[PDB]
Amino acid sequence: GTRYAGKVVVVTGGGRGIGAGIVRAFVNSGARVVICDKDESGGRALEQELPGAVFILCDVTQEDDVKTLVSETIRRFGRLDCVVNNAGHAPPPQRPEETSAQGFRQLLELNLLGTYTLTKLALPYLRKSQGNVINISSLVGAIGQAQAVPYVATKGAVTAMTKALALDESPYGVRVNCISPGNIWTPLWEELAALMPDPRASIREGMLAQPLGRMGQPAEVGAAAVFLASEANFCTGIELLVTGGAELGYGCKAPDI
Ligand SMILES: NC(=O)c1ccc[n+]([C@@H]2O[C@H](COP(=O)([O-])OP(=O)(O)OC[C@H]3O[C@@H](n4cnc5c(N)ncnc54)[C@H](O)[C@@H]3O)[C@@H](O)[C@H]2O)c1
Repeated sequence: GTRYAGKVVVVTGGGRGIGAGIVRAFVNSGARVVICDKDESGGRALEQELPGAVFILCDVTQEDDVKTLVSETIRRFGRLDCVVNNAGHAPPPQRPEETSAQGFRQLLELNLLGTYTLTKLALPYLRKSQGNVINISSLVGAIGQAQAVPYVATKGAVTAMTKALALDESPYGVRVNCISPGNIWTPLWEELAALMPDPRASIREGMLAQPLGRMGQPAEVGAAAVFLASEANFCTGIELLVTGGAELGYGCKAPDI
């Protein structure tokens, strides 16, 4: 591919799931991709598989890891055009009274402050390249979700932070956008479903939450990311929904008393 040829892209959480879909899409578009992930399994295999992708073991919650991620990307490839902040975690369902401030703080560290830290360290280089930031948020930041108060709050923060940073970096020509996936079939989805009483039913429910009648694929999030990096040159501060229409219309969510 040539749509994003000569460009260098960092994808956090890139070893599996949505992240690996985004890595593949960018490689297919002609870019060099640095896969950042805290687990070795998936990311190392992806580096062997894809000419054009390399793996760096990095925990975005560790500032030293992130500093090294950026410095190694520049040392090895000479530029930085796009950061995709995909690293994140969705805990299992929790009733509000079962959450804790400390668990909430830890989830903020992963889902919000890791995105903040890498973006900050990358922006001097993105300014030089007129590059861009893509944050992976979630539809539930916009419309809520039951049994996930901390998770929703973190994604509401990521989406808002995208718009604020877009304002700040617009004079420097650096675009900042987010993607808000709905239900995407991934290893996180399959694991969360396995903890449920009937996993088959939970997956069936997840497919029917979308008018399209299926869950989405990592490749579809990847295509949205490549669009935002390579062809969305008048888009900044937008929230690109990749949800199969989940937010549309009335549904089962629960005569006037
Ligand atoms: N799957 C969905 O339906 C869905 C929906 C909306 C938003 N999202 C978001 O998409 C992103 C990816 O989710 P997924 O479903 O592919 O998850 P996943 O668990 O299948 O993959 C996430 C990847 O990130 C890595 N990771 C986790 N913590 C990390 C850290 N501290 N540093 C670096 N890498 C780390 C994991 O090792 C893993 O490879 C997350 O931000 C998630 O909140 C997912």
